[PDB]
Amino acid sequence: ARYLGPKLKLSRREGTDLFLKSGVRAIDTKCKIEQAPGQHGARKPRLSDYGVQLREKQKVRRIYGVLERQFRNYYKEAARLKGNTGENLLALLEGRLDNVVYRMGFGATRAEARQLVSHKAIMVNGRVVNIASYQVSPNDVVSIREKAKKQSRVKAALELAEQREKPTWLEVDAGKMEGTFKRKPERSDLSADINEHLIVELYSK
Amino acid sequence: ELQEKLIAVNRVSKTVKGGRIFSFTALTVVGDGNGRVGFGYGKAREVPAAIQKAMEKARRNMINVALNNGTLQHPVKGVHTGSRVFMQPASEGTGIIAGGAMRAVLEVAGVHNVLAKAYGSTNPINVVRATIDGLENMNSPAMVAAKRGKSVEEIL
Amino acid sequence: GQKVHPNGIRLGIVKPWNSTWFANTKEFADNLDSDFKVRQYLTKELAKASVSRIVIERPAKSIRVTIHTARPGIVIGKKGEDVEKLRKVVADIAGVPAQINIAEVRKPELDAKLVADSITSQLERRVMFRRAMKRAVQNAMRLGAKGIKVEVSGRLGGAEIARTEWYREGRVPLHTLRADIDYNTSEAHTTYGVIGVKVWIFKGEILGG
Amino acid sequence: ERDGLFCARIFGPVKDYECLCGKYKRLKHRGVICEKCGVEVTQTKVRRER
Amino acid sequence: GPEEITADIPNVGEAALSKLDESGIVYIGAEVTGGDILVGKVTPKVKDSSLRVPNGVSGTVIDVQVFTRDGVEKDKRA
Amino acid sequence: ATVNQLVRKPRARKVAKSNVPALEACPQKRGVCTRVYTTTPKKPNSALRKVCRVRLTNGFEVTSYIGGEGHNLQEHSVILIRGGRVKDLPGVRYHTVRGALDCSGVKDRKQARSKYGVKRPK
RNA sequence: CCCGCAGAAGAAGCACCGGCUAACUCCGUGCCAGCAGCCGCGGUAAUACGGAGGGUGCAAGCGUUAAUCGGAAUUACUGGGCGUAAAGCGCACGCAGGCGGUUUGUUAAGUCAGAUGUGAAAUCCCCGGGCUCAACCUGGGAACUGCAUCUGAUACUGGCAAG
RNA sequence: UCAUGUUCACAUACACACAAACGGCGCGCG
Ligand SMILES: [Mg+2]
Ligand SMILES: [Mg+2]
Ligand SMILES: [Mg+2]
Ligand SMILES: [Mg+2]
Ligand SMILES: [Mg+2]
Ligand SMILES: [Mg+2]
Ligand SMILES: [Mg+2]
Ligand SMILES: [Mg+2]
Ligand SMILES: [Mg+2]
Ligand SMILES: [Mg+2]
Ligand SMILES: [Mg+2]
Ligand SMILES: [Mg+2]
Ligand SMILES: [Mg+2]
Ligand SMILES: [Mg+2]
Ligand SMILES: [Mg+2]
Ligand SMILES: [Mg+2]
Ligand SMILES: [Mg+2]
Ligand SMILES: [Mg+2]
Ligand SMILES: [Mg+2]
Ligand SMILES: [Mg+2]
Ligand SMILES: [Mg+2]
Ligand SMILES: [Mg+2]
Ligand SMILES: [Mg+2]
Ligand SMILES: [Zn+2]
Repeated sequence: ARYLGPKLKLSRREGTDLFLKSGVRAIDTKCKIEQAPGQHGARKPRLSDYGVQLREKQKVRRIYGVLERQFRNYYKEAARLKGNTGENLLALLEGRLDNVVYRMGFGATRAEARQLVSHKAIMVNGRVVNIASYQVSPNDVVSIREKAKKQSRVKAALELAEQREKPTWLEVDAGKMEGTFKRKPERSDLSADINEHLIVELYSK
Repeated sequence: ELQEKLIAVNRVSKTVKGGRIFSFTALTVVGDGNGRVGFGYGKAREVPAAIQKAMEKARRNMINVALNNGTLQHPVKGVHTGSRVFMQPASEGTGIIAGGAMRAVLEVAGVHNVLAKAYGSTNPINVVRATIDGLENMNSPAMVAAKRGKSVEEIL
Repeated sequence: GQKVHPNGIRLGIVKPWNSTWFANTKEFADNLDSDFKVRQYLTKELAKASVSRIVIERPAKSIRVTIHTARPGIVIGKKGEDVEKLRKVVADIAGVPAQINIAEVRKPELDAKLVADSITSQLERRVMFRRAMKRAVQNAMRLGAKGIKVEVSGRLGGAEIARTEWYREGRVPLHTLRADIDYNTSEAHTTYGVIGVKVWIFKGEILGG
Repeated sequence: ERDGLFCARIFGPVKDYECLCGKYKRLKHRGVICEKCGVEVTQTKVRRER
Repeated sequence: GPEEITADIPNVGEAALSKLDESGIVYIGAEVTGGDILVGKVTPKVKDSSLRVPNGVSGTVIDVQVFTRDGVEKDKRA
Repeated sequence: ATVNQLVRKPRARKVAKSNVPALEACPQKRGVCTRVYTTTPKKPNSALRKVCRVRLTNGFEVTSYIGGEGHNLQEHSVILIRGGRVKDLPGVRYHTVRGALDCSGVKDRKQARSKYGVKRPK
């Protein structure tokens, strides 16, 4: 149910940075970011339309840490919902609870955030929520409980987050270690490099 | 601003006393993303040359299409040798639901929301021929008003 | 069908010889051997300095070599360390007093040997043969060759079946003897084997001789 | 340096008709605003206007 | 990155380079006119930025001088 | 084509036969090897392809390919056959399943083991 | 369901990598052994067999087989054709049948409009709510394209009557 | 009048546009 393998490997394969490490050390220093993964990486065959779509999909999936069945389900729900399908899908992915904690900044990576959620460190509306796929809703306060409030990892994460760029759609208090999920983020607020449209087409062939 | 993309490149042969002579055919399609589309079919002994010829041909003899808000104006059929094509305007956000060649020509044209199907033969060259014919043979409400001698409000 | 060598078919007429000395039959073979040795040595040594044409001319028990090269500065070296060294080694190989001269190729895009060498180097370092060849022809044409032909042959792109491909530009009149056709050959020793390069450069039509 | 006195997303892009973050380099994208750095892809001439 | 002086200038053929020596400096006694390359400098990432004789002027190149930092290689015009 | 014609006698759906009619819409079936032998392939191939005529539980006498190198088959050997043709042999429509009732898995296979009934080495 | 204990501890495989189709190299064999959904591969340099490394795709699953619909406008009502590709009876006459120039009247069967009754609940879909989330459960709608009856319109088609 | 010819086996398959800049301090010419 989780990918258990090299992370910079995933990034190398995609091409982009998927943010699977904390970013203390640059990824170019941590790995050959230029060279593609494997014996035969230094070769670029020209990629078909299917291939390109697949690569982008892989990128997004790796970034968030969603396996295929779950991703497909997300897409179906997004399609069902009114409005633009790709936009909707991105919103759902952001909405995921692990992603929200990462945005707030209690986890250095999404992996870290997921671990915290799993281990029951995070309460949504004063209730320890355990599911990483838990959809957070608008106006939902989500907070670190005091036992995990003493975590040096959590405090380290906060420092890292302070370094990172803060999201407009959340509001987070570092001392209280609580953030209010004010609204589901808009596509302009999310990254432009993600071409959700390719994902939609792929799951619509 | 004249975005172009090559649909299909195919190798074809002629036979001579010696043996076989191979050559390549490149089907390209260019368009400005505001209505104007033009396709070109180049032939040369090697692929890059063929592609270049196709691009030049395509760049000239393009054709303007009355597009309504990034989609078709009404359901339109198109026929040619075997490739018979149907294409229907669809609501904003559906995206282009269209085959291969068809997708290319539409995309360069600048239509963002269509439901197409290629019936009959799906020979790239013919399907492009069909699609361009279909797109051209499509008038707007301005044009119909002009023809019938009425205002657009009377027609709606 | 198998074409005659344009230099050898043109010697005397429009083309000079790369060797100019007299010898009786007693000393003739030996002289030839010496030339072969020295030429082989010189090419081997100054392969990286791009060397187009060695011209040997020995009078009075002494050899005068003339190396035609695209970059003399690298052939001469600073202080003339390498020219001097070469002179002495050449002298030992020959067994006579040596004298090296160095001719500067001002138009190295119009030199068959040089073009072939460049193409071969690219081929060795695994560039796309077609692209390299095209670049070579275009460059020569731009520089102002009245024409150029290039042929490459064998295991192209590491393909199992060998084939020859050639590009021609301008006019390259092989049957006209008064046509100044520069010609040369080279071989790229790739991982898949030898790949032959032939290059013809039609400088123009000489009418004086 | 972004939000300094030259920031390409405050005033406009430096390159002739192409964006700073590198994501877009063709007139087809004319007037899109990126989400890598936030620049608007437009005439660099307008960098002297705004 | 660091520049080079050379005859291997990109995008220019022997039609101009005929007056440089093999190092990348004009021969003494070359007679020159507008647009002749006197010094074939090049810049990485390769850009042909080389000294050309300015428009209008003309003359005979009577001399050259060459100056180099410490820990840097000479060449046969040095 | 004329609506009247259609009304009189409407359009017949094209009843598609199965390419594995001895299975009778079963995913596999048991049978007894009446006879196991080798046979020559069809035209652009050379081989000695192993095949066995099998009396099925439901009466049918089929012939079945036996994939993999080497096999423990002979007369009176109960095996399971599955759907799939060998394009290569004329008239052979069924594969034996390696790794069932009375067929061993292939020896020393490290890949596609699941396809050849081979257990995971350690 | 909550609380406490210890310690990364008890917990990753399956298929595939010639094209379609995302993913390539070396060794072994030498039209043999074998592979295969299609096209094909293998006769001494196998990216197609077998092994290895590397990669790709799914993941507590992954493959194979069977089966249905889709793609298949390949039974074509929507939505096919018949000179030469499969397809015009050898030619006629003709009953049942199908279709019917033009005008007026009447009828109101078809047709159309409106209403009433019904079309069980579950399912599908929408907005909600409850299981930590989901699956799942669930409130209310919508839908259930139908059918029946009654009351209207006379355009068209049908009946009857006259031209 | 003048028949027949064993089996298989045929690759090359992608950037456009862009030509020197702003202030002191001087000297000199008109
Ligand atoms: Mg699961
Ligand atoms: Mg579909
Ligand atoms: Mg001869
Ligand atoms: Mg054979
Ligand atoms: Mg591929
Ligand atoms: Mg082998
Ligand atoms: Mg296999
Ligand atoms: Mg072999
Ligand atoms: Mg294969
Ligand atoms: Mg294999
Ligand atoms: Mg159908
Ligand atoms: Mg038909
Ligand atoms: Mg016939
Ligand atoms: Mg007939
Ligand atoms: Mg007839
Ligand atoms: Mg009538
Ligand atoms: Mg009647
Ligand atoms: Mg009625
Ligand atoms: Mg709920
Ligand atoms: Mg009901
Ligand atoms: Mg009537
Ligand atoms: Mg006979
Ligand atoms: Mg024969
Ligand atoms: Zn940008």
